[PDB]
Amino acid sequence: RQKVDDDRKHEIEAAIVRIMKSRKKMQHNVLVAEVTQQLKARFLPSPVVIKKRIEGLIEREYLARTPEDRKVYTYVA
Amino acid sequence: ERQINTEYAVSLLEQLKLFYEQQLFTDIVLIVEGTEFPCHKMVLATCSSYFRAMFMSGLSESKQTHVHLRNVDAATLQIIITYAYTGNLAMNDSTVEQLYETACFLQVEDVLQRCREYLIKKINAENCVRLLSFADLFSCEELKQSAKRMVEHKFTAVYHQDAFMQLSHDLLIDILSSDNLNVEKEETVREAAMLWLEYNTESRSQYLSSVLSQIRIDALSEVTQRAWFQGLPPNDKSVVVQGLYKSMPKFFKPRLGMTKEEMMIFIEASSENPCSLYSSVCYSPQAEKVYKLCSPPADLHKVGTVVTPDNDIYIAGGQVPLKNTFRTVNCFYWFDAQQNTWFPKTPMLFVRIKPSLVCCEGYIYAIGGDSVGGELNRRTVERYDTEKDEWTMVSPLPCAWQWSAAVVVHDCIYVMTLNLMYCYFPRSDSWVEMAMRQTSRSFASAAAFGDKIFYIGGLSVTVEIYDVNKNEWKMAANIPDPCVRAVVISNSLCVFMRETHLNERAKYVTYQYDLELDRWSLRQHISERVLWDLGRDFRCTVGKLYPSCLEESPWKP
Repeated sequence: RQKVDDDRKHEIEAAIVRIMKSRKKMQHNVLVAEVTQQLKARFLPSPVVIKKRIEGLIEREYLARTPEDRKVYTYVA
Repeated sequence: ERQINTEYAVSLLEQLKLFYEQQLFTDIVLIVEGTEFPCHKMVLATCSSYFRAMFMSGLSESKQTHVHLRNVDAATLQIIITYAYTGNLAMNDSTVEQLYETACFLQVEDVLQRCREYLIKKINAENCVRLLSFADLFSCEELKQSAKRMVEHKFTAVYHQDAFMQLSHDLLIDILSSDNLNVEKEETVREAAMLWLEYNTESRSQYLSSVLSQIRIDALSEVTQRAWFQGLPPNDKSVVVQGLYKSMPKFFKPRLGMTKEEMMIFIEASSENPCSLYSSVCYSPQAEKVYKLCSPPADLHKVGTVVTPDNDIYIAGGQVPLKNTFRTVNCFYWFDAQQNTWFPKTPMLFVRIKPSLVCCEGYIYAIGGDSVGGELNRRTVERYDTEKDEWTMVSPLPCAWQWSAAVVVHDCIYVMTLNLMYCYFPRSDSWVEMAMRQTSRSFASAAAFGDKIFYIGGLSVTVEIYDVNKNEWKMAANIPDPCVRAVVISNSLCVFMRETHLNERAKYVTYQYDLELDRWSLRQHISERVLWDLGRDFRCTVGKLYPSCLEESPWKP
């Protein structure tokens, strides 16, 4: 169970870093709909889990996703 | 009579301006809430129709050098005085109301007409009901009418304007009782009349009853009675009696906005009248009739069309013969859905040939179309603002393309060329590379049906379907020198094609295409008894029109 929870973590994170590198920006909940539609026939959208995990890569260079300055995301690598 | 002004009238006005700014030969001063305005009586008499009587009538003002004029703004009177002294107005977009207020205050006819034109040209989206109440307060039939129609058109789509609540009865009666309501249903005006009587009742119960009657039996057969039992003041008996009267009399008749038939607008048709170059006509899918439209410029051709989600028609660019004893003009126009005319708008900055206008997020995007040709960056795009009424430069195209097509899918800009496609993201103002087609075809157009782009034709019958969520190009089938025109009819993908052979006549027929079947089923064959030949450079677009306002195109079967 914990192994496949980690598997779902991997899935969502990879999906985000690979797709959003050429997609839009989420003022609040815009790109989460897309990342859930991409993983619709994979598993459960798990809103709480993905919301808790997208705000961890914020302080990790790639996908800065500045929480307070949620108006323009860094389109860099 | 000889009234030469070469270096004489301008010199006289410059001398008057010099005497004014230096405060010379002044004999009258205006006191405006403590502010002093020394000026002359001659200029005030020749400019304003009130100051002439202020300085002619032998009352108190005649000898009064220090006249205390009130109920006038300082900046407005200052700009009026400087316009009288130099002829230039230089009006902004904010102080137009108080300017007209004080222009009508002094009956200054020239600046009155100027501000009237500026207001009649600037009824864009929001100040409509506000300037309508303005023209109602200051009786201005010219402004009144344009504003009336503007409200009949847009008000019947928002019916929640904060300014719309504060309206005088007679104006509301004229608005509601008119047969120009652009509403596809009869309950919206009912609930709109209702909310106009949910903010003010009791003391305004008379107005409540009046508007209720106005709604007519069509919308009187609703919850109107129960809502009134809920909000009526107590101890009211005759009011229920007069409300019960409104149910059977007063000529229940159908409205006009319900006649929003989804039709097929065509341009540059074979003028039924010989040497006439081109004409703009329409086709009815359900009524099976062919209506006509008036040419926007009546001489200029090679225009591009676009239809906003609010069913609006626009025309940009084009070329007109020089009529010396085809020049390109960047003019802009808009089609009236009721008056069957074309009101111009803010022209473009570059004279384009066949511009491709695309609507997205409430903005009009004109992609390519021979902007000037000699650009340093030959690939550029100019967008339009439907709210601010201005043109805004955006990120230019990546590559220079000719005979291209552009559509809008999922609130995004998509332009298609020979083999390449670029998604302009309006939010980030950037161009992201998209998939490339394996076939190189030009002189074709694309349609934005649902979430899939259908690039049809090219040189043929190439059916290359593209999806945004999948980002791939695929083939479906071949349609059974055809001129293809893919378009959306009744939330269903269809096509309008014409075949032409040698020593044969042209035939018009539209087919119904299915997504999973990959086949164009025979939907309807346009009979030649109602529609005649169109030509080669004709365009097609989907839009709702009114049959009563337009006129049928007379042509022998």
